[PDB]
Amino acid sequence: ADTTIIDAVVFPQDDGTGVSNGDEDYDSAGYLASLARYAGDGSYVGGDSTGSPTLQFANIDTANEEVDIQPGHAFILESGHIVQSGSQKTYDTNLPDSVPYVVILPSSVTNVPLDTDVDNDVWLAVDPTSNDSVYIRSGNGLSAPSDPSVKLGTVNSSTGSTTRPNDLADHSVDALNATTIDASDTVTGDTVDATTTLTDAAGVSHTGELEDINHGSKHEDGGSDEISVGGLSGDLADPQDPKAHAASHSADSADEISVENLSTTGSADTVPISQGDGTLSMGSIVPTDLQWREDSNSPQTDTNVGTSTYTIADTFDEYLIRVQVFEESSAPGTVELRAEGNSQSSYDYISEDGTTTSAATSIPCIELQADSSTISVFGASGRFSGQWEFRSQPNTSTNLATAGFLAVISSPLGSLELFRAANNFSVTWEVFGRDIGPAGVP
Amino acid sequence: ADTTIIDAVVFPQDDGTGVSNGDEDYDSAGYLASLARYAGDGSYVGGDSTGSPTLQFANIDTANEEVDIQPGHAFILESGHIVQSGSQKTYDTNLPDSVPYVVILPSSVTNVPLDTDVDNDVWLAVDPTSNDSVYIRSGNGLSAPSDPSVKLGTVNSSTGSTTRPNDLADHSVDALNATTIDASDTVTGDTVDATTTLTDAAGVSHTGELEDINHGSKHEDGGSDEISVGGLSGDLADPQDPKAHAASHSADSADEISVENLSTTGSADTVPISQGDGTLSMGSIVPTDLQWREDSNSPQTDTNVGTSTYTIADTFDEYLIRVQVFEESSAPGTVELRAEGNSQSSYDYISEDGTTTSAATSIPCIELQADSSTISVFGASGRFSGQWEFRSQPNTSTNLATAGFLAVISSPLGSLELFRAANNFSVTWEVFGRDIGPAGVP
Amino acid sequence: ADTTIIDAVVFPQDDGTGVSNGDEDYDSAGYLASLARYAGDGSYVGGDSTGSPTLQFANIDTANEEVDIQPGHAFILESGHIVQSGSQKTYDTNLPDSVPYVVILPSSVTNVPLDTDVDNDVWLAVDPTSNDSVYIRSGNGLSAPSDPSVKLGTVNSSTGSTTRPNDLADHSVDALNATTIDASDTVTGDTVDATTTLTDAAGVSHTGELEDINHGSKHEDGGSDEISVGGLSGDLADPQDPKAHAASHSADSADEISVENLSTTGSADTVPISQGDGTLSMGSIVPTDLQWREDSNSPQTDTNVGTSTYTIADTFDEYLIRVQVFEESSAPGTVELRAEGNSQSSYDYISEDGTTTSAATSIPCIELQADSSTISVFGASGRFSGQWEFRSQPNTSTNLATAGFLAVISSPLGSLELFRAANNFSVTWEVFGRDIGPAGVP
Amino acid sequence: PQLGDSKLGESQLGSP
Ligand SMILES: [Mg+2]
Ligand SMILES: [Mg+2]
Ligand SMILES: [Mg+2]
Ligand SMILES: [Mg+2]
Ligand SMILES: [Mg+2]
Ligand SMILES: [Mg+2]
Ligand SMILES: [Mg+2]
Ligand SMILES: [Mg+2]
Ligand SMILES: [Mg+2]
Ligand SMILES: [Zn+2]
Ligand SMILES: [Zn+2]
Repeated sequence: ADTTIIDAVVFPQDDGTGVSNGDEDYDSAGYLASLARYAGDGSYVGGDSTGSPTLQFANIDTANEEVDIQPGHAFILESGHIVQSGSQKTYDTNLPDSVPYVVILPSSVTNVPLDTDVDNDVWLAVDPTSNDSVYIRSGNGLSAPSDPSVKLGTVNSSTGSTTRPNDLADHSVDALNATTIDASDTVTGDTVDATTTLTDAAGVSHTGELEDINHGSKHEDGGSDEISVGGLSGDLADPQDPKAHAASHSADSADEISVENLSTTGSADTVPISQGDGTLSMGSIVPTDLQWREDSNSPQTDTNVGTSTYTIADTFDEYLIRVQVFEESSAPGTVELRAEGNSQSSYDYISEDGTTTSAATSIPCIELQADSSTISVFGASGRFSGQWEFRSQPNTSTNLATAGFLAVISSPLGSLELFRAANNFSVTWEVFGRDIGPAGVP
Repeated sequence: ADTTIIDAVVFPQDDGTGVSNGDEDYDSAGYLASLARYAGDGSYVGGDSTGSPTLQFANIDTANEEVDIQPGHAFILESGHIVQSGSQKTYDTNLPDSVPYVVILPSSVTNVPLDTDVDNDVWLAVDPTSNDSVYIRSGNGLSAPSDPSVKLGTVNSSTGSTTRPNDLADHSVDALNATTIDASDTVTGDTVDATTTLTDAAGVSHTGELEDINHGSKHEDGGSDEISVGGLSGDLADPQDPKAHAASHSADSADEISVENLSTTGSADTVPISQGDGTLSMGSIVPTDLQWREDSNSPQTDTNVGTSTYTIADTFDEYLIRVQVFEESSAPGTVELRAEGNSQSSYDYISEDGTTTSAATSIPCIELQADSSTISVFGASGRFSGQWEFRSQPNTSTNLATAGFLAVISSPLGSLELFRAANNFSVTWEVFGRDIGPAGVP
Repeated sequence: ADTTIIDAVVFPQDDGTGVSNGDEDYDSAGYLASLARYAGDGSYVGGDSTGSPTLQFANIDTANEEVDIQPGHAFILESGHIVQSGSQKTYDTNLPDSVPYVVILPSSVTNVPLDTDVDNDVWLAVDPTSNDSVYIRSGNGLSAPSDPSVKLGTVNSSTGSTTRPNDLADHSVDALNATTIDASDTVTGDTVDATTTLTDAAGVSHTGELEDINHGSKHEDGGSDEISVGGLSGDLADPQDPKAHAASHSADSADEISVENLSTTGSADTVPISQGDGTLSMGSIVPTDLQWREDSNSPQTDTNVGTSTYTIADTFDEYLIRVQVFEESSAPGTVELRAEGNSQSSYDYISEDGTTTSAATSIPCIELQADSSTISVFGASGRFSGQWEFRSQPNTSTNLATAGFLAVISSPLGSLELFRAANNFSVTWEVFGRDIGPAGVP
Repeated sequence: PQLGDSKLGESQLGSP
């Protein structure tokens, strides 16, 4: 692994390095200037005036091996140099630490060999035996030089892939003071301290303090940075204080609390009665037994014989008739209840004391007198009582008659009739039904 | 554009730089020491031992042009030097890269000219023809030196404003290892890795991981960092499960649902009745027709003649008197319904069989009945319904007597009078009104 | 404060430094190379090729003073060197700024003295009077060298504790361009700018933008990064819109609103009546006065003599008996109410007009009438209201009979007997009670 | 001159 470079130069060299006595380098302004350029701590390929690495690869011909190396410079550390102590020309003193050569390449090296179609490691080697002796090693994983050297890079003759790790200075310092710092990859430290601004990868610039995980302590009531819940969705796992909503419960609205669902403490048969005073209370409303019920609140008649069909009621097993009568004071008499030939033929005719009365196809003498008189009816139809008077004020008045009388179903039904000879009655009836059947069942 | 500095020096220079064969710089310890101080990649103004830039501006006289430069050192790069290859004393080899001179100013340069009252660019220039030949260019945008030079800065002769971009080293490295790194401006990196601590601009030190935008996904239930909602303000856009609040709806509390607003499924006329058992049901309460109503629940009398105004009732078109009586068995009999001269003179007199009865300015022959023998009241005022007896046990008892009798309005009103000569009468009445008018309408 | 090192070397030195003309250093490659290694701005201990500080302490022997220094190199700045201006051999020109020496130690220095059992400062001093003249100061706060020196570190002879500030290069630059940057301590910048990635101390990598404090403004509805409240816990400080819950208020569910608690607008005595078609309304249900109430709804009889204890009513002060009857037309007659010898012997016997009837141990002739006649009943027990008739249709039929009759308590109780000679009798009764006491109070 | 064959500061760098 050799390519003895015809024109490379290395500096500096003495009897105290590996050269014979006659073969010490001659001094040049260019050598001192290029040596002064050293900056790193290790061995590295030098950068140009722009800050671009030199000794770069070009014209990688891949599997046909060959590659071009551009000119430039690199620094190579070597240990075991001897120096002259002070005024004594005798090379006498060993250096304790490794110290740099500059390697200057004035020409592009042309079509340097590699192994075919595989990975190769490239090394630049200085031979400390001459002013100038330089060679290159290459090969498929082939060994680095024993001699002072730098790993100029790696080229793969199959893929054409290249990397070079040693291509700018590793630098170790204590404190760095700078205007600006710009790293290609990582910036790292045990404390990154962004005074004035921190910019994230989204390009947002922050000044105020950032947020840690588990900051939920703050968003709650009475913590710093509380949130307003107005407008948010969901249901809370605890039920919430209900806002005013009485009106929503009404008869046909979205909420409908029907009364037959509600509680009451009240005893059986109690009813909510209003007390006035806005308030309900559990009272009891008790209807009577002995229930009587109306059918037809009977028509008026006046200045005329009573238009008597005062009941044409629905069937009730017992009817109670009640009358009010205004008068012909000049000619009172009977409120006739001779009736006529009703649907069934039951009537009885008995009076106040008279014990007997006469009968025909339409009745002879059943009367209800507009005069307090020995005149009554008692039968299956027609149980009567009591007799009124044709006056209040001795001549004329409205405030006159009443009677209460009743009949059973003998016929399933009946209307009731009337007459008065004098014509000039006026009359109102009431009629009410009650219900016990004609046998063993009401 | 020239100011040939009388005392400035430049190093290094030899036959391979631009100097004549004899005019090579004589070597000095100070030159080597100052040259070794080179550190950057470019051309820059050198720092003092403190880390402050040298060659500083002072005493800017503004519109009167002149300006002072303080002593110091700068590094100026030049290409195209020649060197001796190894032992061969002939200058024979060209350097591939630009390499530094040191420029040393031992004195302050005093009152250097500028153009009047405008911007000016300042350049320090080496003439590579002599050991020492140094000059300065200045002017209103006047052309930079063609000779090796550095842009020492810019000065405005109107404003006195100054900047200088080349005042410390640009430095390009591969890996920087440091203790502390402190930039006056930007620390940019394509990854910033704050191990141990990150401090923001507010001076808050974070160790735990920071929060991204769109972290709100976490604050919900069963997420990490869930928040308690207790005490937060606002209304949720969804309505919420209501807490226990039955009692709030009460008669005069905040919520108020009136019973007339509530639903029922019940049929017409149904009423909520308590079944006991805490529960309501929609049954029906049915009052009778043939309604009768009280006025004044009638007074007691005992050991005395009856306090006979047993009612002085409000107008009802019909009244129903009912009596309860305890009787003087030693002298029973007459229950003289004396009823003397009531407001209108309607009466009738008839007995239970006696057909006719006597009358006077006050009642001679109307009685209710202590001894169940024959008597009656029959008239527009006074319809009777049979008699009563003065004994339970054959001698004496309390458990004796009742009757039921009625009167119409003939007078619009009435109060009923009664007497007994025996004295030892005792009594309660009831009275109830009913309402059919004395004409064609109730 | 001295240890004149027998083998240390210093470079460079000329007449332009503190050496005589007999005593100028001889030039060596090793000196030039080691000098070019200078990089920092100040005076510092030089790093090895790894980037580790040289001239390290070893074998600190505590209160027995002695300490070992390992070989290496350090740089020491000195001011006030003189140089040759150009070609002139006369050392004539002052340097404006301080410039470095190299100090090379080829050997370990062994068991160097300190003060006993206290803190000590160690200083390495160049004596600029010879080619190689170097000495070390040490002592308990003993004065640093006057001569060009570096504070090599501090050792405490009591504790064995050591620190050293000057152990690598302080470096000040304008712009740093690097691949990777790594501080052992702080990174500081007036803007920290993480393109691509920021990593916190927890080792989480952020690309998206970070969160500021007071971000709570965003979490609310309509904001970016809204939170859904479903599942969260607590009570909101404002009451919430109540979700549908009508059914929860029911009789024996969790919420319980009893009807007696509720409002009504209704007047006194008003009751919620269902109108039908859902809505309740505040009508009034009015029971009548003149209240009558049942005890035992009477048994049927047919084809048989009356099973006559037809009711056994409780102690109401007045009973109202009502009858319904059917019988054989071959033998109608009396509904016998002769009864038996009752608990108390109250009777009266009066018929319609008959005025009188016979009395015995059991009754001779008290009757109720199948076929309308003079037959009637009046007494303390037993008041009557007339007679029915023996037919409906002329031939045998059910629809024959009713009557109403009443009695007081004479005995506190009673049950009523009956007989009918035809046998082929049939019946139903009603009974109702009414209360007024046999004295001055109901 | 060559390295080593001059005491420092008492010669100019290069060549005749
Ligand atoms: Mg030699
Ligand atoms: Mg080629
Ligand atoms: Mg050489
Ligand atoms: Mg010069
Ligand atoms: Mg010459
Ligand atoms: Mg001045
Ligand atoms: Mg000399
Ligand atoms: Mg030791
Ligand atoms: Mg020396
Ligand atoms: Zn949050
Ligand atoms: Zn509610």
